[PDB]
Amino acid sequence: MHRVMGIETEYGISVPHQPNANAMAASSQVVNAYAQARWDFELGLANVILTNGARLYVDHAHPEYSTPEVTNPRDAVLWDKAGERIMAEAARRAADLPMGWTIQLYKNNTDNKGASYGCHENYLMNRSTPFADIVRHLIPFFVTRQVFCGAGRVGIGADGRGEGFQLSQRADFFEVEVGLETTLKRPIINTRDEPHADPEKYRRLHVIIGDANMSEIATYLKLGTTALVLAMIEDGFLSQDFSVESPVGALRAVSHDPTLRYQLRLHDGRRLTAVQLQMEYLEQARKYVEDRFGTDVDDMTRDVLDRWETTLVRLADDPMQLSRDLDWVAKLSILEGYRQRENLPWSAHKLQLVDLQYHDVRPDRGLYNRLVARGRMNLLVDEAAVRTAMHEPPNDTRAYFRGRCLAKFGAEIAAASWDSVIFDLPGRDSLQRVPTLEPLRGTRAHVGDLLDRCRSATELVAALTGGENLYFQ
Amino acid sequence: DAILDEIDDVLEENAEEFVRSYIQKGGQ
Ligand SMILES: Nc1ncnc2c1ncn2[C@@H]1O[C@H](COP(=O)(O)OP(=O)(O)CP(=O)(O)O)[C@@H](O)[C@H]1O
Ligand SMILES: [Mg+2]
Ligand SMILES: [Mg+2]
Ligand SMILES: [Mg+2]
Ligand SMILES: [Mg+2]
Repeated sequence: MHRVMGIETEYGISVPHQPNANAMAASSQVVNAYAQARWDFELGLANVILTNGARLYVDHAHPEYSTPEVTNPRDAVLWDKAGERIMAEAARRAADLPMGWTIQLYKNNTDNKGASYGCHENYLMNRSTPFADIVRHLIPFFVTRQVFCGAGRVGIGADGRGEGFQLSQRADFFEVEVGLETTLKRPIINTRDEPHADPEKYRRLHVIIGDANMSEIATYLKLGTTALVLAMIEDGFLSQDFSVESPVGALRAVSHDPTLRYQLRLHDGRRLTAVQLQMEYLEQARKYVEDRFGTDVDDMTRDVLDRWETTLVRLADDPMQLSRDLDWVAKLSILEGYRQRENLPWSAHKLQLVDLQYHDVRPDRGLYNRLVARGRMNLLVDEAAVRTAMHEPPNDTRAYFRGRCLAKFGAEIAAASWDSVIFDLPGRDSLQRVPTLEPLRGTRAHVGDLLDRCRSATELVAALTGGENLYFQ
Repeated sequence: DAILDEIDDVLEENAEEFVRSYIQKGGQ
């Protein structure tokens, strides 16, 4: 599988029993107590680039982590999970600042009281792909992918006043089909196109509808299945019309029926459950890969297709058999356990606590993390690789150059962004901006040996001068 | 159930107070 992608995750943040803390100060403490280079904006809040190529910054009232650019869904999982470890460590380091605040961080999307915050997916696409096709084919996919993507939520309605359990935290906050908004009146398809790359070649698709996932299987399926659907859209492969009546109403109705029986009404007359509509996308993705690649299909594409199909078959048979793989199922398994053990209504405060603490980043207190510790969740990557990904960038995108420069020449990096690194060299009145405009250049194959041989940032900038259209574009 | 005992061991104290106090600013 090969498509440039990344995940940005806004974390919930709590500072109990500090009546004079505010979310902005607490979020700044998290970012500043971890780290590094400043973000190149060309207030300016706490806002840094890490040696793994990631962004760590304050986005209004939340600390946010953005993965380096990666090329496949396994690597997206790996560097996204590294973000959870970075957040947990940053909060631990903040406790040692003079202020002494105990800061709790949650990889979720709502306070169950009407506020939502985002876990965004980003995908690089051909600029030539007509946007009407992106909209028409992605809306029904996004309405239904929560059957395996959802993180689960206790409470129905944006304000949480309705009693019950639903598949997704985000669904109640989406109100329109297409638009620019990310904080209110949220659209199923967000239309911002800011690729940090050559806009004559590339569109960046900015997806905002997904829940943050703890489960690595869920994150893998979310990014990997979406990437397969994007490949079909780019190639004009989908001849069917999957459009549904009232897609915003359908998104919420699908979320509000965890029995998975609610039927969408397609414009072509069909009545399909969300699982059934997902199986239609899966069948097309299988035909597409067979038609295009035949035996040239790579193992990861094969693995995504197999896990997608297996998950959908098990969801239609008995969703509770997926309690080791999907967040909403694992969470529901705990929730129903307490409901049976203690005869609790869906309005019980203990059930709200389980819903939130599932996403706590602490290894010793977060409920997902306790499930992993007791061997009750399937993993996709191993912890040693996650730890390495906290500090080292992917090898096959421009994040390699960005992260390796920061590790080796950190003192002489004035700032960095997705599309440049700014050097401050000893004895120069001017900053040296090295553009990194192509996401698939600046990789280890391009600059790795050069970086190895260079002993100072002055030597590197010298070796790169006039070679921009070789190493980076 | 065994895992429900492990969850019981780590749940936040004062569950109602904790849930009512979990109030977030809107994000994206
Ligand atoms: N050409 C590109 N194609 C696909 N993904 C890219 C990309 N360039 C960067 N990304 C990824 O997109 C995400 C961008 O992070 P960032 O935090 O800047 O997003 P954003 O612009 O949506 C935040 P804001 O709304 O505040 O501006 C990262 O995860 C990054 O790896
Ligand atoms: Mg962001
Ligand atoms: Mg943000
Ligand atoms: Mg974003
Ligand atoms: Mg931006």
